[PDB]
Amino acid sequence: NGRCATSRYLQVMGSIHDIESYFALDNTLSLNLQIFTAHWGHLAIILMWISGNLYHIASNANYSLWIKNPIPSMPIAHNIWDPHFTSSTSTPYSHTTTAAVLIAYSGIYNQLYTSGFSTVNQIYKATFAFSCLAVISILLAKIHIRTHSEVLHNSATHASQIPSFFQLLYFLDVGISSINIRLNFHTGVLVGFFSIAYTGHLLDVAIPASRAPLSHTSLSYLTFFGGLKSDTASLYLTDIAHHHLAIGVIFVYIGHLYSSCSTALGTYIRDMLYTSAIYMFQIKSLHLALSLALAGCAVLTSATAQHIYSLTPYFYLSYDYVTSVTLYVHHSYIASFLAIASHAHAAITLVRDWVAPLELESSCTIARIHTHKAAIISHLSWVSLWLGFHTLAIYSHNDTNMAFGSPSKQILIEPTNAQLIQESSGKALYSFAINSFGSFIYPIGPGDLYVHHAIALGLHVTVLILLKGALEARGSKLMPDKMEHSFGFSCDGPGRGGTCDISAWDCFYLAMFWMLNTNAWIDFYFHYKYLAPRQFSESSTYLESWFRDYLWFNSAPLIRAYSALGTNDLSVQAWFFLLTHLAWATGFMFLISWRGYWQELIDIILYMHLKTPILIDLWNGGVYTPLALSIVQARFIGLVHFTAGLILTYPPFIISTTS
Amino acid sequence: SHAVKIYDTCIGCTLCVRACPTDVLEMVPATVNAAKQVASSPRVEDCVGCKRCETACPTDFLSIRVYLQENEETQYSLGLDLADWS
Amino acid sequence: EMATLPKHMQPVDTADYPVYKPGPSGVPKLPQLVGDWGVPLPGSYKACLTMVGPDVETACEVGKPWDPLGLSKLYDRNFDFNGNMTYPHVQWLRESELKHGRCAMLAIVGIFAQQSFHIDGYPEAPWYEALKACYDNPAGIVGFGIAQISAFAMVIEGAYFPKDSWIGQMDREPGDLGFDPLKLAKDAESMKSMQLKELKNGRLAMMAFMSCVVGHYVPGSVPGV
Amino acid sequence: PWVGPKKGSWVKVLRPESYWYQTRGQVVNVNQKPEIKYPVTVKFDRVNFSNVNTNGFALWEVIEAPAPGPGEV
Amino acid sequence: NTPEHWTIKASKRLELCKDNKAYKKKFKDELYKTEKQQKKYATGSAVYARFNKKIAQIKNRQEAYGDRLCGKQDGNPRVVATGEWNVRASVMWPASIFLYTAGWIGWAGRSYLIRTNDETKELNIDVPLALTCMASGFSWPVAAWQEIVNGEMAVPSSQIHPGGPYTQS
Amino acid sequence: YKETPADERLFEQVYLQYTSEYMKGPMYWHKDKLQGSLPDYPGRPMIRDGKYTPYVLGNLKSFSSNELAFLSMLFFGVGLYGNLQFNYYDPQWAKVDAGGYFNVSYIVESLLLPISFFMHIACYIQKQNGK
Ligand code: CLA
Ligand code: CLA
Ligand code: CLA
Ligand SMILES: CCCCCCCCCCCCCCCCCC(=O)OC[C@H](CO[C@@H]1O[C@H](CO)[C@H](O)[C@H](O)[C@H]1O)OC(=O)CCCCCCCCCCCCCCCCC
Ligand SMILES: CC1=C(C#C/C(C)=C/C=C/C(C)=C/C=C/C=C(C)/C=C/C=C(C)/C=C/[C@@]23O[C@]2(C)C[C@@H](O)CC3(C)C)C(C)(C)C[C@H](O)C1
Ligand code: SF4
Ligand code: SF4
Repeated sequence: NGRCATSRYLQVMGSIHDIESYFALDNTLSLNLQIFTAHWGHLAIILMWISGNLYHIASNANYSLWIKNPIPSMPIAHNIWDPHFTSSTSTPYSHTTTAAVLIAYSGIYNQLYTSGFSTVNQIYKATFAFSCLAVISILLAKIHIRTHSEVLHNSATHASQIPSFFQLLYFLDVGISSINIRLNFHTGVLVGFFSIAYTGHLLDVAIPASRAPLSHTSLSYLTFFGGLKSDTASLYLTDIAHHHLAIGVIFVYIGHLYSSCSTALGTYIRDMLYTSAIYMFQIKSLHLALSLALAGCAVLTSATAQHIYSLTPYFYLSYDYVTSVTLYVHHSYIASFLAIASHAHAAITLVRDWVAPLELESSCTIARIHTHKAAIISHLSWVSLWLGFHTLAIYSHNDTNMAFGSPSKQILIEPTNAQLIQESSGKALYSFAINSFGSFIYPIGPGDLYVHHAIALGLHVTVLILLKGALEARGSKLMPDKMEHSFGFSCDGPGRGGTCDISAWDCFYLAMFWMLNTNAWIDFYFHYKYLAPRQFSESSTYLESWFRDYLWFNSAPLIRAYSALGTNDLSVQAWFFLLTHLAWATGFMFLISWRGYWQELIDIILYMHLKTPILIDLWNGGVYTPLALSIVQARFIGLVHFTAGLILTYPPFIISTTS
Repeated sequence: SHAVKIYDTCIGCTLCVRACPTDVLEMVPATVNAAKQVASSPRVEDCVGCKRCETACPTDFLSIRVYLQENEETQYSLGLDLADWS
Repeated sequence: EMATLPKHMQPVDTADYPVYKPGPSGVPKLPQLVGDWGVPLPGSYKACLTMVGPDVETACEVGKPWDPLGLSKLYDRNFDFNGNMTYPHVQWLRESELKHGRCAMLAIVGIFAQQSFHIDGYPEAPWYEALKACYDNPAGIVGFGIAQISAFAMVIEGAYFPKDSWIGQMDREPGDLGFDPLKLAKDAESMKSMQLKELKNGRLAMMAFMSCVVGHYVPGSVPGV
Repeated sequence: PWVGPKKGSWVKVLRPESYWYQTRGQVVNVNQKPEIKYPVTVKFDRVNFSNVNTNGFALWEVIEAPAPGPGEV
Repeated sequence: NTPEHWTIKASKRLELCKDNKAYKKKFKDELYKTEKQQKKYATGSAVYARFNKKIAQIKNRQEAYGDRLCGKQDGNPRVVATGEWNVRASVMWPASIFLYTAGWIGWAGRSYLIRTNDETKELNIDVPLALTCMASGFSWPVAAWQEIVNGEMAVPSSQIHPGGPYTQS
Repeated sequence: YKETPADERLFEQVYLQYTSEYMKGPMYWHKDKLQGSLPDYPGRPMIRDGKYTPYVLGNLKSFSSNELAFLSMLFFGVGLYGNLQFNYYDPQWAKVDAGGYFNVSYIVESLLLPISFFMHIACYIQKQNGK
């Protein structure tokens, strides 16, 4: 199609991986095969990422020196080869005659060290092997493409005599879309047997590497101590091995649940769902499966974010002031993204996958939810309003009283429920000890109570927006016929009072801001309590403490990184602090100023180009005629700028303050 | 191009036709309603997607619907002036 | 005059198909195990009016039950609240009332007789800690005895579960477990008089047991305790 | 004869996409012509988003209901 | 480990304010700041008298708050939210009175709306009826429970708009 | 003769009813009618007349209600005994910490409690089905 504008690129890039929207993707067979191949390529990318990390650790870094003195030493991420740096004098990242290096804040050093890596040769062998695994993944993608092509050819060449041969149309993608066998093998082999295999790895490599004296592998390597070994300040490796052994056994047992290879054994998921409380749903729906997987991944990512910090599993990881914060924040952000992703894909499932029954029929869980979506949304709004009103009001009361200089006048509600739960947990742990757990129990005060209620507000409002989008995706009082329109469309016009941000994609756009806010609140809470436990406990009850003792006070090293006096190793962090501020501010433009103004401006610019003497005779403007970004395109671009600035301006701050 | 559809709830008041900026719509004889006429959309290729017909529709929910199709944008639906795709 | 609307032209009202009932398709809902939850109907207050129990103590008579808070009408109200039978029928309320009356009638005399007498082999403790002591020190005969008591209670409860009484569609009369070994009351008049007497004594025992517990756990709340 | 509801009587709207779905309006008039798909005319005291007070419904989209009470829509 | 410890009074993270060194130090510092600010102005000044009043207010506040619990580390009075009524700085009394007042406001309002049932009355308030409803809203707990029980509070969901259509008609 | 809106609606209703019956029938083939999709697996109807069938119990559909009840009660008793003995009345944590092995009886026994629960729901289902 030669007739095109510059919006062509953005329209394509917004759905490059929306395989269901592809032209000439006739059937679910094509859809599933394309998705499988994309998955293989994704695994190849992950393996190449692992191989690159390992290679750079081996070559550009100091793993061998670090493992000798892990406590004061700092791992190297990779060298800096940037021509723009000053050549007259040494940079802050060099030893005045040495290649510039970057410190590593990913904990991969601790990971390798407690896995059992002793020499750079082992890291090199791993780099090589993971590259080979990437090759294997790509070749498997090719193999499966060929096998599925060979089945289509067969079905074309051979036909059942009876007219029911068309029934085979449904079973061509059975290997990719079968649920019982996939569940059995995933939960039994990919999870349980993988855990058992890692137990074997620990017993064979990690335990001997950690233990100075040689001792034959035996049940003595399996223990149920708890807490952190004093020397490494981490969970006993012997306990990790038992842990994984136990989980592996349990999940290997659970992996015989469904009928996978024969119909003589196992039960059916259709049958469980039919007989259970949830009536039934489109288990075949790829969007629904993606939503469930994303929800599970989000909860697991949050769990690891909390537990890696609480119970240190890696040698000397706790000693690394910066790496702990970086890991927690990283996995918290990933978890938030995965949660909002699950919600967005549930909305998409409702839009284009769910087969709604007739209105009066109420047989499925989704229909039952749609019956009282109004009640759900109203109650969620009530909870959000209560939390916001009271949290903000108590914080403002404390703010005003502190500003007037009377801390005694502050409202300080003791967290009695959380303290009782914590005391019960401590009682259980003390009983176990009589038969250390660091950071699993924390002082907990009224400031913690207020911050927890703020985080609850954030979660409730995010879920409010996402649930409203999902439950109004098919229809709404303002736009009853929303099923016909795509998942994301600009608007419905200025009629009916105006219909800005009326689509389910627009609800996601809105919930993205909240996710970022609630995640920022969580990260600020963790970082403040981590940096200054005592000051946080005493002063975190009013917002001026957050604005002064946390942001303004700890912002000094970052902004002072590079100045008229000189530069230090945080100069890069200071430049990325400002670059990300600028990106956020740019996102404000696409978020505030909308398309008509920019289309008219583009028209004027195009007029100028067409009136320019030399340029007109070469460039007509007919092909890829410039245009202003569409409404949805600009919404997304502004959201991307906002998200990039917000997310990327934090790591510089945390590194500066914790380093 | 966009898709302009008309449903039998139409009462033939002609407000959509009068609000059309590029004359996409026209009233046609019918027996479904008392006015004995229903708006049609023969020239949907000229529809720009302004939803002024939708704004002017009286019925409880619109008897005329404009579905936007950004993938099938043409110069007529984009209102191109400085550049020509013809 | 009205022109008879044909069936195809007849509107299908939404109120005729509540959530608790199968829709126009007519497919039965998922089977329920605790009971066969049939289509509930509003009859709680009428059943309460018909039921025995009110006699001049609160200045009331049969057909005029004592219910200042109207907890018996909440079953009828749940039809307007959700369409989900969240609040129990007066049948379930009477079943629970009779169960509590019998349990408390046993419990009060049990408290007094535990204060007075005792059984060898069982731990010595007050009425407010005897069960906890037995649970904590199962040895000799207390473990077997408490196992017997728990098994008997669970078997009786399972055998005489008030099926569908939550909806009021219970086949048997509330509290009519059939336990009449001596056949003391058989006639309808005698049955009604004895039902009223049992309800009165059970209410008195419930109040006495609550007074005992509250007086013990708040020393000055009740004079006797 | 009168095919639809009586003039002036209250009818509950059963059109799911209607702004007044499941709420009641007053039958302004009914078209007796058999060729009218949506003869009944119902007016409501609550204007919809387009500030429209009345609408036309088919005989199967309206059922007879009592007049709204205090605090009822 | 004991039922006695259920009370917030018997907690290891709190102490009586009159016996809290941090609380005493904070108040002593507030008093010192107020006195230092007062010393700037002349002795017989109206501002001097106002500062004397403020110092008296601070001392009375210290005396009143001495009974309340406060954390050992910071020594700021705490608000008990367990549900214990007979405890200083209990949340139940303010909670109960606010709930009564808020229900009063809501009931009054709902009653005006039910009685009027007209946008014209909503815009131009019928002040007599509004005042009557405001006065009548004092029995809102009993009135609301009675209406809930008798079915005059909530209407069946089939009588109100459910929302947008999620399926084909 | 003129086909009025009422006549068109009548045609629509008759078409809907008849063709819906046809689609339910075996003459219409759709991807949603495969095994594992909406329809029950052949020969194993889980729910009939709004009541669980014996097939919901899988391999226990041939067990009588009486023996199912006995098995559920026995499993409940044994599992509860094992759980209480393991947790409170015969703790094993101290012995294991000393170095001894668990009482293998308690671990295998304790699994019977959830098995007992599901065996009761199966006993009720079988009894409710007249078996
Ligand atoms: C062309 C672009 C493209 C690309 C690059 C990918 C990439 C991916 N897709 Mg795919 N996908 C695509 C298009 C694409 N997809 C399209 C168009 C569709 C149709 C909607 C899908 C539908 C789809 C589904 C349905 C799924 C994927 C998944 C994946 C992953 C593949 C395997 C992998 O490496 O996982 C690496 C992942 C891990 C190492 C993490 C494993 C842990 C999982 C994710 C969570 C398990 C939770 C469990 C169910 C519950 C725990 C309970 C507990 C809390 C108690 C990867 C992120 C899978 C995935 O992981 O989704 C999140 C998946 O389930 N995709
Ligand atoms: C920091 C935030 C930010 C930024 C960067 C801009 C930028 C711009 N706005 Mg503004 N704008 C903002 C916020 C911002 N806006 C907000 C929040 C709103 C909403 C109220 C608006 C609303 C708005 C309107 C309505 C208009 C503008 C206009 C403009 C343009 C001014 C002229 C110009 O481009 O000269 C300066 C350009 C820059 C400073 C951009 C950065 C250039 C850097 C320093 C050099 C680049 C180096 C190198 C080549 C980069 C290569 C990178 C690559 C290799 C990866 C410019 C694109 C006007 C316009 O377009 O006029 C023509 C205009 O009409 N803005
Ligand atoms: C979550 C609860 C649950 C429920 C309600 C059911 C229900 C059912 N399963 Mg079972 N099943 C479960 C879990 C469950 N299963 C699990 C976890 C697995 C994996 C091991 C299986 C694997 C499985 C298969 C392969 C088959 C069934 C079948 C059945 C049916 C007959 C059950 C029977 O006869 O049990 C009574 C039998 C026993 C109690 C003996 C079980 C003994 C083995 C070793 C399993 C016990 C493992 C234990 C719980 C975990 C050990 C953990 C470790 C730490 C020691 C019935 C529908 C059969 C059927 O008809 O399917 C259509 C069938 O073919 N199930
Ligand atoms: C770096 C760390 C910090 C930052 C983290 C990243 C930022 C946060 C993520 C953004 C938040 C939203 C994420 C959701 C994504 C899907 C949304 C979507 O498709 O809707 C985006 C929508 C999709 O498009 C719409 O689709 C609708 C159908 O649903 C209709 O057809 C609409 O008309 C159509 O506009 O809008 C767009 O088309 C957006 C325009 C996209 C333009 C991008 C072109 C430039 C790309 C350069 C960057 C390279 C890209 C590869 C990245 C490499 C990474 C390895
Ligand atoms: C709290 C308190 C006080 C009090 C009090 C009050 C008012 C207490 C009241 C107590 C009350 C009212 C106690 C009734 C008991 C009834 C029993 C045990 C009946 C059993 C009956 C049984 C076990 C069986 C009966 C059968 O008929 C059945 C069912 C069927 C027949 O075939 C067979 C037989 C005949 C066997 C003080 C002292 C005033 C002050 C102080 O502060 C403490
Ligand atoms: S063009 Fe923009 S402002 Fe106008 S209705 Fe659409 S989204 Fe709203
Ligand atoms: S959207 Fe605008 S141009 Fe298109 S038919 Fe409607 S009124 Fe005419």
